Amino acid sequence: DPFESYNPEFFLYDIFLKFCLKYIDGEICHDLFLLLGKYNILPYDTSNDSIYACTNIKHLDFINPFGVAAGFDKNGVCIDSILKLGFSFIEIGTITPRGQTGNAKPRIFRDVESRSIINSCGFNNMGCDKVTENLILFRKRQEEDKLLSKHIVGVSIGKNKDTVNIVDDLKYCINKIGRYADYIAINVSSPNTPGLRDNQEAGKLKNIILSVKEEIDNLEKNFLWFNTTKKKPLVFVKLAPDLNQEQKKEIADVLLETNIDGMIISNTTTQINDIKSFENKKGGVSGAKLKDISTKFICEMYNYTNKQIPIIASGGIFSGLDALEKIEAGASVCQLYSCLVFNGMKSAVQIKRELNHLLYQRGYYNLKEAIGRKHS
Ligand SMILES: Cc1cc2nc3c(=O)[nH]c(=O)nc-3n(C[C@H](O)[C@H](O)[C@H](O)COP(=O)(O)O)c2cc1C
Ligand SMILES: Cc1cc([C@@H](C)NC(=O)c2[nH]cc(-c3c[nH]c4cc(C(F)(F)F)ccc34)c2C)no1
Ligand SMILES: O=C(O)c1cc(=O)[nH]c(=O)[nH]1
Repeated sequence: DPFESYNPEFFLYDIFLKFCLKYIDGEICHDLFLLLGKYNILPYDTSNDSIYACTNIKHLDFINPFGVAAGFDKNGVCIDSILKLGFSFIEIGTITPRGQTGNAKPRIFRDVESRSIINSCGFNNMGCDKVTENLILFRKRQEEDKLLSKHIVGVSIGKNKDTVNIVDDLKYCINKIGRYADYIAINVSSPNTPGLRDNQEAGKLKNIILSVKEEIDNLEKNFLWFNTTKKKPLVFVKLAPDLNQEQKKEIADVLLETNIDGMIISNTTTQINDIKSFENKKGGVSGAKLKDISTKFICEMYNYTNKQIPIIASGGIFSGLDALEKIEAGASVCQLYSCLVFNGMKSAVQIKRELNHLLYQRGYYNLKEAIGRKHS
């Protein structure tokens, strides 16, 4: 009930959201969300998640299948509040070794009609040292907090605008923040850092993955794991949707050869040009117009990797049916971003309820049974 109690479905957040979406600049709305979360004003989801919808990637045990994608809490300033909206994990970042402002504002625009976003942020963030401090404070609160004990935090790492060789920046971040992360996401897919997506070429990607796995493995050589797993972070790579079939196949071969732990499919696209209000805007597109592109990409990569590399789905997930489509395509877990922007505080409670209903209606015993079922 949205009227009798303060909870994630509280009606006033919907009224306010509809006002913001009509009249207020996107990044300003986001700053207000982060302000509310920073002060823990936001409501909590207090309910037991269904045991039949839990999922895992190796030893990462997600209490439910929905997390928040990178770029939402770039600096890790309200991890707690976002998770307590009902999400099982969050990926903070993308961070870089040194703080940087990113591109000039305005650099984010929304199209409500088509539930789409375009952004040219440019990796704005406070820098690895400060974000590490934020994550350490979270980890210290998490040890005492009944609600946060099993929640997972990943960290997405990238390079500073000026950096020649991306591996130097990735190594700096791993050595600073890696011991507080449940997983590291290697961002080689932003469309807003010129040349970054060239690092998806097989030779370059292979060297990047091995360098990152080596730097993580060297942490124990130099109490250690102050994270949820109590184990060294897993390594994921976040992939761009704008690739041809030859590129996707060579990437899949590298992911198999390097024993990467998972792949995040996918980042924003540069190939959607049928949104009027975006016509002269720069950046990558998120939201409902990305859904089909990224689901097909999941199917392709699940098959190219012989179902051996777990998939984190990202792209146009708004509803329980969208989530089930991703899972049946091959994903083990889903990340939301645009859903939070357009459906607001209730996003996680609503989508979890809708997916539990679908799993019943479709005859699945649990969610794991549905993973990859399109291909069976
Ligand atoms: C404003 C904005 C900033 C983003 N920043 C990052 C980022 O820093 N790192 C990253 O890997 N993805 C970033 N993303 C991409 C999202 O993580 C996600 O992959 C994408 O928005 C597709 O999901 P969606 O359709 O549910 O929005 C950003 C997206 C938006 C809209
Ligand atoms: C980085 C980055 C992202 C962006 C853009 C894409 N993000 C948003 O548009 C955004 N993010 C979160 C909300 C929100 C949901 N529900 C709300 C409720 C309120 C309330 F008014 F009730 F307080 C305010 C905001 C929200 C909105 C509208 N810009 O930069
Ligand atoms: O900072 C950004 O511009 C950004 C990064 C990223 O990975 N994806 C995206 O759409 N934007």
